[PDB]
Amino acid sequence: SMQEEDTFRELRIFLRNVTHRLAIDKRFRVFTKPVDPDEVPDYVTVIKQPMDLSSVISKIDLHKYLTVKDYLRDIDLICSNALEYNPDRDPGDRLIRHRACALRDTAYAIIKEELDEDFEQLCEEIQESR
Ligand SMILES: Cc1ccc(NC(=O)CN2C(=O)NC(C)(C)C2=O)cc1S(=O)(=O)N1CCCCCC1
Repeated sequence: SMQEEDTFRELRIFLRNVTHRLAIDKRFRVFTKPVDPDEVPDYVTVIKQPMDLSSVISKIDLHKYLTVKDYLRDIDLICSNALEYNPDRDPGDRLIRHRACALRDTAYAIIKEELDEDFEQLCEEIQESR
């Protein structure tokens, strides 16, 4: 229905706004673009599902997220990919992990404050009905 189309359009507007706020935070610059293979050739071999905030924007626009839970799975993937690829004790790796954990915690904290639980529940029920 048009009511259901209006629900998913509101979801995409909400998700673009959250993603924009993460993408403009200087701490998260490293997560804004896919890994350049000419800089990091072994990335695509080690990380089986690359994810970055530009890819999340592309996926919103392709109507790939029908719930905030599905969006948060891709934020969680950005974080787990960073922890997996940069596991060492050296400060370079520790800084990336701290930023990855901050990106995840920030996304979760925005959604906790700004997502209506009944809006998420409606999305989940339209999703389950398809
Ligand atoms: C999880 C994750 C998502 C996206 C990126 N993207 C980049 O690193 C992009 N990029 C380049 O390819 N070159 C420069 C350094 C110019 C740049 O900004 C990276 C990650 S990551 O955290 O897994 N990670 C970044 C730390 C260093 C190793 C590469 C992968």
